[PDB]
Amino acid sequence: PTKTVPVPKQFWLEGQTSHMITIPVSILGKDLRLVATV
Amino acid sequence: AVPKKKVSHQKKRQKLYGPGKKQLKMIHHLNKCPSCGHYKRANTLCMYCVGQISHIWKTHTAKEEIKPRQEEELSELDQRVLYPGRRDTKYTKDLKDKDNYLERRVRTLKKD
Amino acid sequence: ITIEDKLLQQHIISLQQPEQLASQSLLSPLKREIYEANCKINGGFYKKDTIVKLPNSSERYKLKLTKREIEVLEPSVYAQSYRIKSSMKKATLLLRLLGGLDVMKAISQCHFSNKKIAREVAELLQKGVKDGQKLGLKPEDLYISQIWTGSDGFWRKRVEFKARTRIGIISHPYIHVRCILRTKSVTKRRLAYEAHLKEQKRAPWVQLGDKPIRGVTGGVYKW
Amino acid sequence: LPESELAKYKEYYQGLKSTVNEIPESVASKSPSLRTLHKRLQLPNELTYSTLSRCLTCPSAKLPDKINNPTKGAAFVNTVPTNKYLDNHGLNIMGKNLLSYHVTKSIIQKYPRLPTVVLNAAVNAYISEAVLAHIAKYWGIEVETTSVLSRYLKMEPFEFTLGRLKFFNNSLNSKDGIELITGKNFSETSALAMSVRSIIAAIWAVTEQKDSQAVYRFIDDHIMSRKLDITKMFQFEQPTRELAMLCRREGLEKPVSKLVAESGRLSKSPVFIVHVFSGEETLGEGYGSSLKEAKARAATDALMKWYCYEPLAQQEPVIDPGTVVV
Amino acid sequence: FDGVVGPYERVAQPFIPRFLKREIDNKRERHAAELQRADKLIALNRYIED
RNA sequence: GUAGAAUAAUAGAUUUGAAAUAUUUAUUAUAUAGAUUUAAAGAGAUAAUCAUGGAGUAUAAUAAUUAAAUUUAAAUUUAAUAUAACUAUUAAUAGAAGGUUACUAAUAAAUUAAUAAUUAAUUUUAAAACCUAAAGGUAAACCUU
RNA sequence: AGUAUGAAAAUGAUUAUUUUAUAAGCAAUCAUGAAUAUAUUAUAUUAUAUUAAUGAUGUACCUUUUGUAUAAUGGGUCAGC
RNA sequence: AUAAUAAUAAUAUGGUAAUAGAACAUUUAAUGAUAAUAUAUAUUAGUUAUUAAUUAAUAUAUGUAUUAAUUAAAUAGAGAA
Ligand SMILES: [Mg+2]
Ligand SMILES: [Mg+2]
Ligand SMILES: [Mg+2]
Ligand SMILES: [Mg+2]
Ligand SMILES: [Mg+2]
Ligand SMILES: [Mg+2]
Ligand SMILES: [Mg+2]
Ligand SMILES: [Mg+2]
Ligand SMILES: [Mg+2]
Ligand SMILES: [Mg+2]
Ligand SMILES: [Mg+2]
Ligand SMILES: [Zn+2]
Repeated sequence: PTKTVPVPKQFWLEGQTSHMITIPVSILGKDLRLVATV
Repeated sequence: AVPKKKVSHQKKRQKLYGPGKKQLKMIHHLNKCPSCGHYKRANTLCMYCVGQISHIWKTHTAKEEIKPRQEEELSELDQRVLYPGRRDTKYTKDLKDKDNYLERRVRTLKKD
Repeated sequence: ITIEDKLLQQHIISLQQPEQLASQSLLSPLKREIYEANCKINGGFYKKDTIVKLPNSSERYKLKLTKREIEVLEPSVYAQSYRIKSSMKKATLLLRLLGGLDVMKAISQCHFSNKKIAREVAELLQKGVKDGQKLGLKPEDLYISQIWTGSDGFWRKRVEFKARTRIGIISHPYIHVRCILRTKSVTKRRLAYEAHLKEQKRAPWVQLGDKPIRGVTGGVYKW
Repeated sequence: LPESELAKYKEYYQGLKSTVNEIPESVASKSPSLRTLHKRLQLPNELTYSTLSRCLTCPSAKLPDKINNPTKGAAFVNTVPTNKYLDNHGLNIMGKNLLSYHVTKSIIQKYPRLPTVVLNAAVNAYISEAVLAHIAKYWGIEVETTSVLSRYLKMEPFEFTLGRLKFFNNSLNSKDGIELITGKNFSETSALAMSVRSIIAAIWAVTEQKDSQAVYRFIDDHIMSRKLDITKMFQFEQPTRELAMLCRREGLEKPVSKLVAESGRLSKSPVFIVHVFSGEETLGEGYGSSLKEAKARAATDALMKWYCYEPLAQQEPVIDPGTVVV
Repeated sequence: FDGVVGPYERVAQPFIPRFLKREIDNKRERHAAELQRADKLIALNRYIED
């Protein structure tokens, strides 16, 4: 899950043209499983 | 001394908005400004033009900002050592943000 | 690094609503098209019963709208102030003046009105005009269709101590001005048309008009 | 797949179609609606229930290409293709003819010398499409506003379907205020009118030999019983001239308007009473707020008297010399 | 934060009554549904017209 | 899509009757007599719109586990359970830190059972400022020994 | 003083329909024109709804009293208790 | 030899303090189908001799009633402090 949120120039990375950037939201371990195609 | 009854919605309305006296009139009296064709009140100088003139006067009749003789060639490091910038109080901060509480004159529309 | 960004703007729009007009937003495509056609036929505005044909195909329609729907459809712009520090009464003192005024005229009036609320009202009007410009309509077509005052939220009551042990309770009111601007081209024209129709309908004053013999008969001829 | 639901539905549809093609008598009898209709109008018993069903069935041979555009307004999913030899199309025409004859005749009987235009208007009023539709509605001839699939799901017999009126009705025709304008064939009112006409036709067919006037009597009871004030149908251009012409045609002295009584001259609302005399016989009283108005009214009254004359049954059929022409 | 985050004015709206928008939109939705259903029905009819 | 028929409207052509109750049929002025009538600055009632306000309504860790029910093998619901409510009863068991502000006021094992890490039980063990009638004082969180 | 939701009322502004600038009193009821709105059987000479033309009738409610329009008691309105 | 409904004849049906009889709303407990075409609440227009419920349209919930009904009970009904 990666939400697209408008971030200030303070927290800008070297490249971000628009204020709009996509960033990852946290997920509960209960909602994701281990792989090893398994 | 005191109202005998709660004044009804009707009655208060008619006391307030009823008569002409109490109503705001439309400012009919207003005309074009000779210097820039904007709206201005009749028999009155345009507030923009006059302001502009005042500004120009100020620019011309500007008083010499009496900068001290010493501080002009005062080393940056030395300056820092001498006069360290403190944190201002809440009140001072508030005072400083003039934009918050202080109004700049609005410009009229263009008359046609 | 320069920005105010298109993507950001898009995001903002998504969060709120599109800039599109009501006629476009509310109606389903075909219906919208039909409405447009009707408007074209009857010079700007919708008319009660007009069998219209679409430009593309050879099928024909008759659009049936309720009064409310009709009212909503005619192009409008809705403008809202922020939390003005003034009382409703005070506001409405001015707002009564700007009833059915052309927006520009209203703005001009505001400019010269020596009342504090006037500034804010003018600003609001300007904003509305800008919005209209953005979304389709021309400044010179816009009039104030109606404009009003609500109380805004949370007025803070303070106690005001008077002489002897007496206590007043001072309240600091905050309001908001909302306006609706419609267009002299469509809406006003439509209402004029309606008025004309009504006039036409009006039965004439006859000197020996058949005024009904009011009352019950009694089951008995009096003549 | 223990259940082939599409197959069952198909079978049902086929059955329905077959029934429509036939209109079996037994099925018709079983239908309650039809029975009720029959009782309501006190129809002759020679008229079968199959006939009644047929009357309610409008000609729907092939589904149009207007169906294929539900996105463009119209969708016809209620009806099922009718038998070409067993529709109301023929009956309907006959019914219409009957209505045209009989009503007109009745009107003539009532009012000899009724200006042709006025007569036509009267006839229309008596038996316009809208009126017929209204009559049908009153009777209780309801429309099949339920899809075949829906019916199947419900699990209702074919009897009910038979009982209902059947034509190509646009399901989804006035939704969101959009109305697809189509021909006369797809209007409800028209269908209703047809049904009404068809009933009359059916009646005629059954009672053509045993009691010829029965149909006419029925019509009178239903169609001719309806109030129409013939006085409200007229509208004159300049009636005075017309009146004069009429007088000339007949053996009458030239008409002259004359003041009989007058009150409130020099006022907002006066009253003038003027009669139009022909020698001595007063030909039309006329009141008015002005003299001119009064005169006009008198003339109009005279014209009305001339036209709307209603002779008795004991008289010998009076035939007018047509309408006055000027 | 220079207004890049936080309240973003309002978009250029037209006026639509709140309780009327609810209605009209609902109606539209219903119509759409009907259209879908109508199409399905038509398809079914086509299938069983052989 | 083309052609032909029935009806309606509009235009043209050809006929048509008539000095047409024109000292008013249609319609326009002015005069003299009369006669009346038409307001909305604001308001009432009703409705709607935008408010204010927060009654009412829903919900009470929304997880996990248990059992049942319902759909395609996962989800949804139902009832029960928490470290996370109080109140009454019944049954069992037992008879126990607050503050203040800072030089912040911490832990370390072993043995036994369960299965090297493990959890539990049984144990020994470090720290722990100042104040909270009675080292002795005071104006609690200070001073004096 | 939980969180959602909130077309509950009182209360404010505004718009629409309607009535209102020769008319006098619990603001309703009954009679009764007119205007407007809605209605997929208004077929209409239709039906409902709204509305202070106009007419008639009409001393708020409670409490306490021999007895209250009373100028006797009590209530600013609404919501909750 | 009863009950329910309908007739016919008759007598009776103002009411404070007060007595007697019968219902409805709300909430909880026992029993309890059903279903998003369902339900709950709201607005408007209908319907039933109508503090109530029901019908239709509309709006908002909600995978759905302590639902109909019979009992048991009540923090069971408010313009009056
Ligand atoms: Mg709020
Ligand atoms: Mg003072
Ligand atoms: Mg105050
Ligand atoms: Mg008026
Ligand atoms: Mg001391
Ligand atoms: Mg008295
Ligand atoms: Mg008092
Ligand atoms: Mg009694
Ligand atoms: Mg109570
Ligand atoms: Mg209360
Ligand atoms: Mg009460
Ligand atoms: Zn200027």
